[PDB]
Amino acid sequence: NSNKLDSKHSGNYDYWYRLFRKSKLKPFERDISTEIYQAGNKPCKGKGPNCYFPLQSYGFRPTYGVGHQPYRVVVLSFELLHAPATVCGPKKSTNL
Amino acid sequence: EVFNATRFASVYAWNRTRISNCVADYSVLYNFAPFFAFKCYGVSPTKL
Ligand SMILES: *[C@@H]1O[C@H](CO)[C@@H](O)[C@H](O)[C@H]1NC(C)=O
Ligand SMILES: *[C@@H]1O[C@H](CO)[C@@H](O)[C@H](O)[C@H]1NC(C)=O
Ligand SMILES: *[C@@H]1O[C@H](CO)[C@@H](O)[C@H](O)[C@H]1NC(C)=O
Repeated sequence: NSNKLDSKHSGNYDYWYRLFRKSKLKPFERDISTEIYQAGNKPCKGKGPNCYFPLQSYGFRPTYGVGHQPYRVVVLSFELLHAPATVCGPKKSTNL
Repeated sequence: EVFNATRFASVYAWNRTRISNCVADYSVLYNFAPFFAFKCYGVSPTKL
């Protein structure tokens, strides 16, 4: 939980998140784009009715509920397959 | 019938209409009037 860096008085609307995408997101793929979601059959490009921005604000304030707090989430991905490695932990070097 | 009334009650006594046993046509929510505010909060206005 990080309510001290993603919160300040008078609010903070810096962060973003997407709800309108043409299809699903493939694993580990980034779809950074500003394309207005099509609704109905209009080629409309902009904000307003039936023309919505794909990404909405993730606005954060110091006074929310627990489920609405600015949780800081870092995911770690590991690749343990038959290949030369790079990262380890404690290591002893007894001779062969 | 709920969107074409003539005696919309005052705010101090807001008339309540119960909606059930239907299929929810939503093109009427779009074509009716040029509109002035369409702020949706919990449900996506197109994924409804
Ligand atoms: C990569 O580009 C293709 C073709 O435009 C697109 O279908 C796909 O979703 C893109 N992938 C990412 C990483 O967004
Ligand atoms: C309301 O109903 C009358 C007839 O019942 C109709 O003529 C009128 O067009 C309706 N109002 C709107 C805004 O369509
Ligand atoms: C709305 O107004 C109609 C007509 O006056 C009335 O019959 C109905 O009971 C009202 N609905 C309320 C008060 O919830």
